[PDB]
Amino acid sequence: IVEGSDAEIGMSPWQVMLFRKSPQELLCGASLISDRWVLTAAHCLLYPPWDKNFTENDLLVRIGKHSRTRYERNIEKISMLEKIYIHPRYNWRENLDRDIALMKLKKPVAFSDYIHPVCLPDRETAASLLQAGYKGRVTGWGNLKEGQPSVLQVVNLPIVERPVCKDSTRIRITDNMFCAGYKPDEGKRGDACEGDSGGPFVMKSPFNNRWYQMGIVSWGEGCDRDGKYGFYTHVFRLKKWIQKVIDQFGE
Amino acid sequence: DFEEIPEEYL
Amino acid sequence: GEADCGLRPLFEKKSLEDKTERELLESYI
Ligand SMILES: NCc1cccc(Cl)c1
Ligand code: NA
Repeated sequence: IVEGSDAEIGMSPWQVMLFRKSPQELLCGASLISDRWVLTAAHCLLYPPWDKNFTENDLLVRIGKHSRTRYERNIEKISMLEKIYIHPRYNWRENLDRDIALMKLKKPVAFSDYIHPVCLPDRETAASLLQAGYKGRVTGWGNLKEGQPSVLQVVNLPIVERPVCKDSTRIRITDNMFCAGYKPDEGKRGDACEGDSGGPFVMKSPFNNRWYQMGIVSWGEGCDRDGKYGFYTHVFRLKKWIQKVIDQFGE
Repeated sequence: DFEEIPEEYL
Repeated sequence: GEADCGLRPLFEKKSLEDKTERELLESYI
């Protein structure tokens, strides 16, 4: 996260760290959507241009964390993956269209003050909140600049008008993406950055006071560049896919 | 750079 | 999806507010 602040303890209890077994390192962010399911960006698991194709056994999820590098004894829980599912029409060749994956955990994770799932939006929560000007929240342990943070970082960013998103870049933007960030005039800044991918863009519903995951940190052109924005996977648009995988392979 | 995690998880 | 989703034990569950959530609410105009 570029130009954020330290998370408060328990502020993002659905935040998951995607951690490489060997070498020991952070791969990406992720989010906890139930006791055995974790949501991330497909490109955190599968991105051929960089020779990346992880299997279940290459990876761990670390849930309940605040510190990046510390083993948070009595606080975090570390889980092994039973199965990875990448969206069958994830477009890693062109523009990261449908940058979404699910990870079924080997065992249920226990909830706590520090571990708790986020909601996924329904049609109406999306229609209502996915509006230009409305701010969401992005958290992760990624680079602080285009060094690295001691603890989980947070930034609140405005959703941006779609023609403005499109006119910031040469990449073809699809309906499965939205962009967020402040404009050059606005004074305020901030963006996700490397290692933040797969993490959640969330919003707190003013109606039922619940946090919903509206986006997944997908891509940017640099980090916190003026005239450039972060691009997020439109989670509600892929929820039929989410629901299929879970109805079929969940218990 | 990362603190070693319990071996049980590997 | 779960009945208790999106309600944080250390904030919503205790009726405590985090330092910047009001920035979000203020944007929902
Ligand atoms: N490639 C991670 C990244 C960098 C900047 C912005 C976003 Cl949304 C994501
Ligand atoms: Na920017």
